[PDB]
Amino acid sequence: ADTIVAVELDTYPNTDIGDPSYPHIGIDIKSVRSKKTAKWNMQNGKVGTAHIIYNSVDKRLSAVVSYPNADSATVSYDVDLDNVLPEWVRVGLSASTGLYKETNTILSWSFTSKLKSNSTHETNALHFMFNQFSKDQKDLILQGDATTGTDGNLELTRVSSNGSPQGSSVGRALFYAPVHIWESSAVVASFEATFTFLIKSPDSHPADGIAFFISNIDSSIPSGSTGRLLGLFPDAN
Amino acid sequence: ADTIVAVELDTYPNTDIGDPSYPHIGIDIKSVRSKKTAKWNMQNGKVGTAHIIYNSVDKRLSAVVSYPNADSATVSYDVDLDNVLPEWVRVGLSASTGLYKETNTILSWSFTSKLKSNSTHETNALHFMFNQFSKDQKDLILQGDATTGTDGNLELTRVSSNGSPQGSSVGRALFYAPVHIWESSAVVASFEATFTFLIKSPDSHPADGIAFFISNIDSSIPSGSTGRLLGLFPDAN
Amino acid sequence: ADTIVAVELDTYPNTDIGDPSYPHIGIDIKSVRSKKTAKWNMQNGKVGTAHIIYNSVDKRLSAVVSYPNADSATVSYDVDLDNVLPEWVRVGLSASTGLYKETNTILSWSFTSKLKSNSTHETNALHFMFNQFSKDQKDLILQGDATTGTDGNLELTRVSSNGSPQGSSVGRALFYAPVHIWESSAVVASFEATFTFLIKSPDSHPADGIAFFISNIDSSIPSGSTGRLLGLFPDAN
Amino acid sequence: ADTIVAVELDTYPNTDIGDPSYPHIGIDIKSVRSKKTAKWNMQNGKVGTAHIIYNSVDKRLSAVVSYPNADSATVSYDVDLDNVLPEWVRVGLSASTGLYKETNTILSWSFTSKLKSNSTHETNALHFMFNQFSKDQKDLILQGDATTGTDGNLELTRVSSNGSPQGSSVGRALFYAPVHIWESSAVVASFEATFTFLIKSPDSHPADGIAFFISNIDSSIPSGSTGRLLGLFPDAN
Amino acid sequence: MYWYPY
Amino acid sequence: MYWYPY
Amino acid sequence: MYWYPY
Amino acid sequence: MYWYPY
Ligand SMILES: [Ca+2]
Ligand SMILES: [Ca+2]
Ligand SMILES: [Ca+2]
Ligand SMILES: [Ca+2]
Ligand SMILES: [Mn+2]
Ligand SMILES: [Mn+2]
Ligand SMILES: [Mn+2]
Ligand SMILES: [Mn+2]
Repeated sequence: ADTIVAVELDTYPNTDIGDPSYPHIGIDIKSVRSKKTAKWNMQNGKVGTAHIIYNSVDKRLSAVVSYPNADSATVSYDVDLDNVLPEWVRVGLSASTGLYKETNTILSWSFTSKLKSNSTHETNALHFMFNQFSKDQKDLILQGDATTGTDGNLELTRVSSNGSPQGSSVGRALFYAPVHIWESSAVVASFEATFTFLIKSPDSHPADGIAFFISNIDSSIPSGSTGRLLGLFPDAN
Repeated sequence: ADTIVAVELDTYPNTDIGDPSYPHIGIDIKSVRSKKTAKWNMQNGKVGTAHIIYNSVDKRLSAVVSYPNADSATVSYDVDLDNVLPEWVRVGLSASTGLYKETNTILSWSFTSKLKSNSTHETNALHFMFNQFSKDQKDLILQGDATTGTDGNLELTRVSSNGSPQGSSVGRALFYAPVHIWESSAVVASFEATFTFLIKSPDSHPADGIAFFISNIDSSIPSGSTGRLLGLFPDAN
Repeated sequence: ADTIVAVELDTYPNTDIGDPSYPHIGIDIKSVRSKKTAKWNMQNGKVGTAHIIYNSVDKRLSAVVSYPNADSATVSYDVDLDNVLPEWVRVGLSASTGLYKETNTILSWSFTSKLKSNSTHETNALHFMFNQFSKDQKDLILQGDATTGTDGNLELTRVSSNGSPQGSSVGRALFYAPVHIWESSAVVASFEATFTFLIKSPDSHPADGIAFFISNIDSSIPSGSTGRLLGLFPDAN
Repeated sequence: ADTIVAVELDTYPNTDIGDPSYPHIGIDIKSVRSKKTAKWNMQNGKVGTAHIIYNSVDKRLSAVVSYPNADSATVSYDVDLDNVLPEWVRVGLSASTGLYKETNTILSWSFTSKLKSNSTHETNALHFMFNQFSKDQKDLILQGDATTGTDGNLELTRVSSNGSPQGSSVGRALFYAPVHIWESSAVVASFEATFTFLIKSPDSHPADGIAFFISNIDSSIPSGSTGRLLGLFPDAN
Repeated sequence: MYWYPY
Repeated sequence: MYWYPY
Repeated sequence: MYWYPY
Repeated sequence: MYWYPY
């Protein structure tokens, strides 16, 4: 089915499916049950920044999430992405709410992928950077309830006019162009991603989270993947 | 119809449609009859490099073509692209041959577009770089006779197995993702393009040329645009 | 003497030396009397952003200054920098106050210079970006009253503990490494600069301004260049 | 004394000081006796490319050396550079010859360092790229026998007019501006280096090698560091 | 493992 | 030219 | 204008 | 370790 590799910013602890009992960041490899998690001191109402990095030499997917004036949270996982994802993929952001809710607002998003071959001066690269989103963002594939242009931002989940996050919402945004992550002649392959988000909820228990993901180019939101499934997984296995 | 803005590397002088009587580089704005041309000392069999630049402040589209160990050729044209092209466009390369022929080989291609808004640290950007092409280049839209993978290169026009350029050939390659060239809040908008090519012909009179173009996202090769029309224009008006 | 090329953000109108009667941005080529000026709707207390651009093909030095939610100001000047500045230069920022004063705070500063030769894949480049300054910024040459580290910012002119801008102050900051702006084999040479500043004054008439400059590597603050001379020129000729 | 961290491309096996019995690439942390080595199938007369990478999250210094049409060589070492090098450093290239010799020619060199703080959009960066060197390269500190401009290249060790590598030679080239590798507010720090070299020798046993190094800003060639000591270490301890 | 939510 | 300050 | 090909 | 040069 869809091959998913995601770094989740999980705001709601679903202890029955493996979530530690606190908001946390985790690395998901084809399963919502993170292979590795780190405690995340999430701040309701504050704008945060997440950095995701990986390279084919060290074979380690790492993520660093921070808020201004606070200590960051980090989580790493040794995994060879060549053995998990296809040659061509699509990168995106996903978010959902269930019985509980929060806004899943993205203010900016940047991604860089480089493949260096065994040739002199040969490097294939792709880099995009969104610091403001438009109502008609042709270079993005919006799925579910995701929309753009609301104050130049990307709203992954439904938000009513009065600025209230709706529940049972799921939305994803994928960059239009496929991304080449593996090439036979590459000696070094690497990608870096960064995005600033604003999670806000009128409740003491916001849910469910935001995830940066990499999937097969033809990925679609799995049916019933609202809430704890973050719009990425069809079930909790 | 299709809105075309192109920098042509015209190898064959079709004096009846306005071409000066020598290979030349020109700036075409919706017409094959260049608004401005410069003499080009084209070198059959040598790898050349073309740089195309423009910014919304100076409103001047310039191009510089050079070969190693030789003096370059340059041509500029004051034009406000906002008044010619739509907000969203697609960039690509086009080439053709007619009664005369040449290979229209692209070894590498890079493009960078930046839009700076009136905000602090707000810049939207897109950059791609191909130093080697694959047989299955998913992030490129191939049109006509264009193919990829032949020794990691992009062949815009038909070349037989024995390395011979075929006549009456036309092909184009467009980057998969649309490109945003104008935004209401942008204070500075700019793009830079660069590509290395290898034009080779067994004849003393190669034809017809290579052109870097910007068009409406839905552009297709006009019928009968082989030869002198470079796969860009439907007629010579 | 020192060769100076500067884009000035002049906050005080010294009509006797050529200043229009209003805050303005101008292009100075070896003289404080700008060769070209544009009206600048300066905002006391707001953080602004200036973009400076130039390339050897168009030979036009342009500058765009903007504040969030406001229309920008722009000024251009056709000048061949090869005929004004030496091969190697140093870039920096300068500021001063005289009888009147203001803070001349720099929050971030970025500079990029590229030289493309007539070779395949040959580009010489330098790029630096400061988003936060340290008390010991070894890669910067501080001159006059300029200091770094005060809340991660660069204070070009004296500011007392209580946050009050001192008068008769002059300070400059130059990037440590010389910058190569011309090479015999270059076919395209270009630079782009950007910086965010915070000009603040307790008075209705702040003075004197901030200027991004390019000079001979050995440039020093001219004696008596406080006030209207912006720490760049020895006299008003 | 001088703090040295280097990735050596060792062409001569000095088995008595720990070198494996074959040309190899190694990671040196304050000692010529590499903490880790990899077999290197060095090609006399061919232009190679080395990529050096590291980031503060994974804390792993890796290097990949390759030649066109050949399989690359890689070596990694888990080391926290914050615990070895000072806050401010200088990066460079070093080379030497002893009783045996080879040319230690650098055709291009690029370096990128980034420090991302816990702030929104705050990144401090430095990047330089040399694709051609000049006789008067003001942004480089040449030490020993290193010279620039010979066909736009950097010759780390003495080469006679007839293109013959001299023995008992040592030379280094350091980038003029210090490099900030650590900042208190940084959440992610990283650097990437790349250089193409041409090692050529008229003998069957070339010596001694090329090394990319990072040292205290005031580093100088240790006395008697010719030959096996690569111009980096004072002794073989 | 775990069971005390936030 | 000019003479009315701001 | 022009008419002498190359 | 090692002792056979190249
Ligand atoms: Ca959860
Ligand atoms: Ca023609
Ligand atoms: Ca003034
Ligand atoms: Ca050795
Ligand atoms: Mn979880
Ligand atoms: Mn023409
Ligand atoms: Mn003025
Ligand atoms: Mn060794």
